[PDB]
Amino acid sequence: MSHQFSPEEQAVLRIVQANLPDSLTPYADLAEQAGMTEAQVLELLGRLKASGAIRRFGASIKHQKTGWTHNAMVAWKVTPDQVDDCGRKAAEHSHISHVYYRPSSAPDWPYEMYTMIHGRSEAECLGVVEDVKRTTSLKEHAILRSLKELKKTSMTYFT
Amino acid sequence: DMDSMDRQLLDIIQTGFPLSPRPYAELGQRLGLDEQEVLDRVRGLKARKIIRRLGANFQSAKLGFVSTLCAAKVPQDKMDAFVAEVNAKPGVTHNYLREHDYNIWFTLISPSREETQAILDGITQATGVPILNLPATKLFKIRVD
Repeated sequence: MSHQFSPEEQAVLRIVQANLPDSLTPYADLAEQAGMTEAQVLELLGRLKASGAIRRFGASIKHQKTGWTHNAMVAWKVTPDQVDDCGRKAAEHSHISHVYYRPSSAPDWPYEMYTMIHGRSEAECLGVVEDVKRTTSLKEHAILRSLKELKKTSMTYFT
Repeated sequence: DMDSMDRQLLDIIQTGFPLSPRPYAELGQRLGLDEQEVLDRVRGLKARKIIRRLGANFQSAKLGFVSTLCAAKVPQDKMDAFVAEVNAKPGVTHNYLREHDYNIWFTLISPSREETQAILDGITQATGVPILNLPATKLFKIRVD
């Protein structure tokens, strides 16, 4: 972090990565806690918002069903000429949020295209898997059913 | 669960809580509310937990961090020690037991591809278990709510 941000700026970012101070005047509170002027606090956040480094400065809210219920990570074989078309045609499905291509040259892990599938039931999530086979050239796959969630944590970027 | 003023407020402050000296006043000006009522409302929505957090959300890549997905074939006899070494890492934010020969799958974020590999190499040296480092080179479309 010290190559991109002064110590005072990192002090700001450490506070805001959790919560804004709870007053009418949070940016003046940030300035007194960190080394700096309220105007410098606002320039710093303003700069990172503008650049995209801060994706959102604001309220994260509950509900809005973050995927009705029930997730499904499935990995598919795919040749280089198929990647972009399959990735695109796969991503078009309403129940598929995103598709990654993660190359692999492990002989016993030949799957490279990952479709993150959303559902209600088992056989819905697997129904989406049949949907992918009829609407893309993807065929061979491995369902990596989650058995146990071992860690679930948010990243701390400013320490 | 709340009034139309609260939905207007949230619509504003999920796009962006204002960067100005008196943010509640700016919001009050825009919503037709006095400054203190907008703070009162924010504080109530946080305490009813409809607002989970009010603060910054960062784009990792733009802060110079890289992310990957890791996978291993973990024998029953190494499971406990493996899982503990993996969960010990602050840059591991997801770790899952999954139904496949490759039965341990985790994400790992760090400042660089080299730091990430050194982390993975240390895990393997501690547990004797090799790990596949599987970074994404293409993403096809991503959404949240």
